[PDB]
Amino acid sequence: SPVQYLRWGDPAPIAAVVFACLGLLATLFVTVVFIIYRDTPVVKSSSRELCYIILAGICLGYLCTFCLIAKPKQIYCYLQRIGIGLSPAMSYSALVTKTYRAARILAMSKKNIFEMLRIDEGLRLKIYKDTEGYYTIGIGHLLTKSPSLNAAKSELDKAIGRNTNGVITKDEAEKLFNQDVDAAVRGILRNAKLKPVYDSLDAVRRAALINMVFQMGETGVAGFTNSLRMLQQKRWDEAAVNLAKSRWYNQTPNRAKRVITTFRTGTWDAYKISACAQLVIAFILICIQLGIIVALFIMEPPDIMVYLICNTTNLGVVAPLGYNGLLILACTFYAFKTRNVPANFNEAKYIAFTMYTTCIIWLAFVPIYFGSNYKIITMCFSVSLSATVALGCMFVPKVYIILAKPERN
Ligand SMILES: COC(=O)N1CC[C@@H]2[C@H]1CCC[C@@]2(O)C#Cc1cccc(C)c1
Ligand SMILES: CCCCCCCC/C=C\CCCCCCCC(=O)O
Repeated sequence: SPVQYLRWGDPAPIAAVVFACLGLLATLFVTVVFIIYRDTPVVKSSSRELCYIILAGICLGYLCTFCLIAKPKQIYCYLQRIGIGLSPAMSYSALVTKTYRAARILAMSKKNIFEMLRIDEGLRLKIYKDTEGYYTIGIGHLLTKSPSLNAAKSELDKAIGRNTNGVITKDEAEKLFNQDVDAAVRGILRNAKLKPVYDSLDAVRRAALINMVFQMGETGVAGFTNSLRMLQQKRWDEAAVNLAKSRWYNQTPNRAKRVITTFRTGTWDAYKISACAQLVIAFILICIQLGIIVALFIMEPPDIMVYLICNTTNLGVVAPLGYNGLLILACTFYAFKTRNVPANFNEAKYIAFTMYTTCIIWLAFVPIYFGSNYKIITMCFSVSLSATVALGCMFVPKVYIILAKPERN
């Protein structure tokens, strides 16, 4: 009885239970909310099936302490290992597919703007110089500022990752372009006249704005004061008419006509320019962790050594800890890639933050747990902590909006 130890002077098992109980209630609350309001845009805009898997993984995470703190039976030693291993696996391996999808979608987004400026501005598959004599390649991508032709080739190989000999491909030129796009966005966000307009526009209309920036510069686009205001107020037809009078339109009519049209419709008409799969992939990554656990049940049969001490060795912990580490490492990679993506009510910002802490939690777990003389309690807190973080950062801000701010919804 957890009360006995609490009264004998040890509040560790009673605390882990309360922690686990409060966690289960919290997870139960969140899921029910997502069920009732499943049709609300804040729940509809994300993969609902994946969230259910993440919420299920966290629930088992809290249930883990009930196997770590239990009456000494044989199967509880089984439930411990199958729980501490699979519960993070259910959460992170479903979260990686979510982030990976968000990474491909973003990459495909940068693909369109690349094809846009390839048509509007052009491209060179070998090294050249700009109007100021500096070595350049691709779509106006500066390589270096030294007169050395050798210097440019060195910088190119480091950027591409191979011996290019001053020659690249379309795909490699897009890579260099992605950098210049991000740099352009950085400048726009730091420009007081361009920032409000950029924030109001959709994905397509933002590319048309960056198009203008790459032609005239920031200090040039800011000259379209009246037109920029029209775009911000979503008055497309008035913006197009106003832009068609500019010196910019009369100087480069062929290109300007396409950019203006993109502001109009918010489509790529001027330019020639899966859910079920995610569940299967998530299922596969979970079964891999299960195969590891089942194998270790065979290699090293679990046996009983309030506290339930089992005979689980290092290898019985290290292997599923390492696999979970990869799931975490992969998630962070894609989450950091999509950290600024505003889809789903700035969802990804919260996702990235969770993966930052989880890496610290995982990294801290290794020296702490393996140097500890109180392993069971340190395993209870560790699992309940990283489960709480994933619940507090990813789900709570969505529950808040859904219950406290239904108008925002
Ligand atoms: C075999 O041991 C492990 O693989 N680990 C030991 C501790 C545990 C895990 C790896 C990452 C950190 C951890 O503390 C956790 C977790 C967790 C559980 C359920 C839901 C969520 C979102 C996270
Ligand atoms: C942020 C997480 C990224 C790191 C993932 C790296 C994966 C490495 C795999 C396994 C490392 C497990 C460490 C176990 C060392 C054994 C210590 C001991 O025996 O006491």
